[PDB]
Amino acid sequence: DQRFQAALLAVRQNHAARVIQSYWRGFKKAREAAKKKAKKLEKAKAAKKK
Amino acid sequence: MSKLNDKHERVRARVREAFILFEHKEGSRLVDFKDVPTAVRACGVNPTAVQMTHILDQLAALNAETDATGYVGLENFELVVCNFLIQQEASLFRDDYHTLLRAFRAFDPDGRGFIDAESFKSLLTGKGEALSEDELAKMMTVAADGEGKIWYEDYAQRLANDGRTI
Repeated sequence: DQRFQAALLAVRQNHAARVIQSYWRGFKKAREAAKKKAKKLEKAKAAKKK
Repeated sequence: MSKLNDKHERVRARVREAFILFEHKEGSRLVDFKDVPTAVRACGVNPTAVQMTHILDQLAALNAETDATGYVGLENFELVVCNFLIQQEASLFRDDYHTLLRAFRAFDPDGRGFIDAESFKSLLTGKGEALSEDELAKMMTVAADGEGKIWYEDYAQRLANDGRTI
């Protein structure tokens, strides 16, 4: 009984881990893209002010 | 039919904007292959490494018919990413907050409302698509508070609020 319950818990935890890893990768890449866009906008504003 | 056409138009516009954000040169209509996974993820989805591999292979196969300059054309990138985004949105309505809440509850059988940072990192090290130590450190710095507890509800809300304007 304990082995069956542990196997089910391990399977669901593996699925959740894959989902969370994918979502964290997406979040990190989105944050990097947002920072890159913010830096480019600041550069454009600085160039326009001259 | 009009609603579905507007859906296609929105998907194409968002993919085009993400491609423009990652163009190697302004107006060149090209994106570096190493930046293709990042551009696809910035196109508004959070797919797994398997889907990264699938999309990269599809774009490489499409580019094989053309000159192998190492850059992905705007047309091919838009087609592949728009098709993948349509597949994702049609197969599942992106209830990302609730999906992440269920995934985090899978790690909290007792329903304590929080997950230990060290135990969660140890589980993620050997479960699923294994991440790097730098990725884990950045994740725990972003999420874990001063007491080392990860409030998964707030963390999932922050993850789902990653600047994705729907």
